[PDB]
Amino acid sequence: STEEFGKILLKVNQDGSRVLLRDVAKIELGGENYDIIAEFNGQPASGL
Amino acid sequence: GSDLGKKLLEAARAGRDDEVRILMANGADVNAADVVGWTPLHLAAYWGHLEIVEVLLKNGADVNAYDTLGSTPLHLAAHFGHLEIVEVLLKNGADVNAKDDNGITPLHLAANRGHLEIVEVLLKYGADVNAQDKFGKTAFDISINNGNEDLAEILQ
Repeated sequence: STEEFGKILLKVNQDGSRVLLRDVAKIELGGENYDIIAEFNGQPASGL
Repeated sequence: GSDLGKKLLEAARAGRDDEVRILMANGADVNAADVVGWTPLHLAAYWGHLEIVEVLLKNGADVNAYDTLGSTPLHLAAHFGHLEIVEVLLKNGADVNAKDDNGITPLHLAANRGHLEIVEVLLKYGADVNAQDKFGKTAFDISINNGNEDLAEILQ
């Protein structure tokens, strides 16, 4: 889940604070690639 | 060990209520433990089998049994989200502030898997919210790290 990726402990600072992955990036399910976008009769599609 | 206590461990896990009923009719062992210390209440508490939970407790099952590393059926229930079992168990005297061998508490486990109701119930029955685990984390700490703000609020 995105929730677990976000709590990835990148580094623990000198004061004890915790820099988590969610503190330095946005974490979402999303396309392996973002190149291909299909429409069937105008409306959002996918397919084979 | 007994023929029946193993049959009861099996039926408890599987949720075969009438098997459990017949087994309880025959004095099968409510204290039978499997290879790792789990009693059938454990099995029920983990696998989410409310009926059997009650039946077992009604038949002298120990609600505060603990496994090879300290887990109490409350631990299991709080952790896997079985609100009703939590309530029953605590009604029947389940130590809400039980610590396993990591110093983990049903609050911790519940905080962690984020079972807000189960948190509040446990808090209702007096879950020490300033309890710390092996590493000093309080259910709040689990809550801020998991990013759960409602939980964070409930634990104030």
